[PDB]
Amino acid sequence: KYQVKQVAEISGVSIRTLHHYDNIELLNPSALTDAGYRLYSDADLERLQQILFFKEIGFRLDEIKEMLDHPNFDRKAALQSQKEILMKKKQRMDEMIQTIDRTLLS
Amino acid sequence: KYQVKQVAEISGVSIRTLHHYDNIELLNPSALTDAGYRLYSDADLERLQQILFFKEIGFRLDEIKEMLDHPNFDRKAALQSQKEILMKKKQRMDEMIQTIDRTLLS
Repeated sequence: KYQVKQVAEISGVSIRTLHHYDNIELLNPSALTDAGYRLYSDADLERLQQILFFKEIGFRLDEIKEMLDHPNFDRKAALQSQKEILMKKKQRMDEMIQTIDRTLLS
Repeated sequence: KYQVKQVAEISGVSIRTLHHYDNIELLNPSALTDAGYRLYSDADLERLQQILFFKEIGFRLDEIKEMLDHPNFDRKAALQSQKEILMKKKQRMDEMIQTIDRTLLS
């Protein structure tokens, strides 16, 4: 029911980006207009939403492609897994910063 | 005075890695043996050291290539700049984590 331009509007996601999704089979248009323009369902938006969220959380376009279709996917698990990844990525920054403060004492 | 294999030993940096450095003009051997083997000075190690440090701090091989040769380079500035970059990279993680905790309440 929604043309590419409508969703890019609704979501705030770029057309260019949205195209890229279609291209990597990450998010594909459900229908097609009679002139050949791509059409999107609400279930389609329902997916764009998952995408934007995993993306917000820290996932790369590719690992998101996986998660989405996989059967009995474990959300709680993934999120709890990510939270740990982030916690390590953070502590690592903290170390780098410390190292800089130590050096910056001369 | 030091052959590739010696430094890879002294530094703990891989030969493969060290080679890559020579290849991107990041760190180049001073001399050459009579058979054509690459030789490194101490000033050369003196550089490998700067490299390993900027690398530890968070710099990519390329931005390090710059810093090294540039004339009146401002260390204090760079480090203070990096510390900020890191501080933002950190706060960003923190947000992502928060977002996950919020979601993980259902």
